[PDB]
Amino acid sequence: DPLVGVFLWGVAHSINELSQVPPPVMLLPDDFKASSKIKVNNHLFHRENLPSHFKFKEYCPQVFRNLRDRFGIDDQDYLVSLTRNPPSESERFLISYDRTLVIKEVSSEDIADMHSNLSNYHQYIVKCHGNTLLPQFLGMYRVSVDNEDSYMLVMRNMFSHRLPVHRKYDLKGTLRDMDFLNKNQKVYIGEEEKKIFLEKLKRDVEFLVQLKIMDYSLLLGIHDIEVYFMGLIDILHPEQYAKRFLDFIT
Amino acid sequence: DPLVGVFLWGVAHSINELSQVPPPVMLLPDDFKASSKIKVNNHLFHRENLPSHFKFKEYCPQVFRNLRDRFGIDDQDYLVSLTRNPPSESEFLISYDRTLVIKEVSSEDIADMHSNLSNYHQYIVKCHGNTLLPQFLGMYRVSVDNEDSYMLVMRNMFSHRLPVHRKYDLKGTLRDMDNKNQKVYIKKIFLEKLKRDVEFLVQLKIMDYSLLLGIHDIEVYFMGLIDILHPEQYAKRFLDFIT
Repeated sequence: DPLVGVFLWGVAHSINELSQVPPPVMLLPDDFKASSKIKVNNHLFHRENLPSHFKFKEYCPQVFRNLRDRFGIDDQDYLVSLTRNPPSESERFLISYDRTLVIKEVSSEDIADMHSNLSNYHQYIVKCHGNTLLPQFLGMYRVSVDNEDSYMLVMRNMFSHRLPVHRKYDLKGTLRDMDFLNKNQKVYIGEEEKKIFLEKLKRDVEFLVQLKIMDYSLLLGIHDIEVYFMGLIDILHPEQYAKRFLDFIT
Repeated sequence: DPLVGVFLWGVAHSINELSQVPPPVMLLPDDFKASSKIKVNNHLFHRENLPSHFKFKEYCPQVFRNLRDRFGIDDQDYLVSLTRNPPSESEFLISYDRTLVIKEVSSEDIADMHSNLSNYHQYIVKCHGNTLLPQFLGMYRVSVDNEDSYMLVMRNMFSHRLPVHRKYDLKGTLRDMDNKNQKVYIKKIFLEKLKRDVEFLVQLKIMDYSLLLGIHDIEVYFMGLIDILHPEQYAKRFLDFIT
């Protein structure tokens, strides 16, 4: 597949030309308008993998990089754990070979709103220090292949790269939260450790609030031996259905 | 330095891009009509070193890929010496190693070169890439600021160590007219090359072409056919004159 092969190509090129770039301490406006696009034209050259003609572009190269740092994520690893190897197809979900990250295909508009919520996003990243149940966003690119566009999003996988999920629902208010009734879900893992979680949950959704962020769901998984994996997923009146959520997951 | 500095970006990019494409078993004719261009444009990204609106064109990657390995120059070697350190200019831009030369040439200068590659390369295979001709190690065109500029990299006919004290420009900066009683003593070998090289250089009907002379005071003499860009006529003036 070109596109996925173009993707990586781009991930590497940029991340290595980015490295050659000193990180600013303070994100200026222009950095949120900043971009990086390459066009690759080959007549009778390469073609062993990536199309003779393609395009690539990373959005806010410094903005999402700065988030990577905020996400305690080194770029060398981010690359090696991205390019060293091919990913697997899922569902346009794509688990890294490391199974540490999640590549999802997105829409032309989704990116924009991303670019819109963007300036707000990092504000929260810094303040709460990138630990929320929210999806950690590190990668946002666009892969054109023979006049074909496709934007992808790269984030940390909520599930474990190692411990396999045997149970997994999408809590709202792969069976959805409508079949979680009769089974009698377990609202107990520990008062203390649960508090911290419940803490995040409330603030994270107070944040979604301020953006007018439409209907969102929560992904909870389990790895029985039982381990759990949980965080909001579908983050792309609200106040009315909102008090349904935190309460529903309660 | 905008274009020059844009030059190395592509050079590296290429050398670092070529490194992944498996070298073929036989170079095909269409290869001689191949090219690989890169159009880079970022909005509000960097400025500190490289322009925001540059482009890069590497001409016939494989062939020069081959004409390099054939001239005994590892792409890394070729790479590091051409880019690792800012190049110095001369009367071109002699690399920082004093190993490589990067001359500029007009778009027309190039047009000939695309002819020159076909025969020039097959020749080079035959003679095992060791003539008294220039070693075309690469050909590129870095267009910076809507201004195309054609660069062509070759091996410094001189040595990065032994410095010249005297250079002659023998046809048929002292030229061939300049009595100081040259030194012709040390030969059949170097004559092996000049005899066939021109033989080939004439095959393409090629007009006037000089011979470079080098000298070093510590006998060190660096010479070879340079200006490779009627055939029999002034040909027999040269070999004979340089005899």
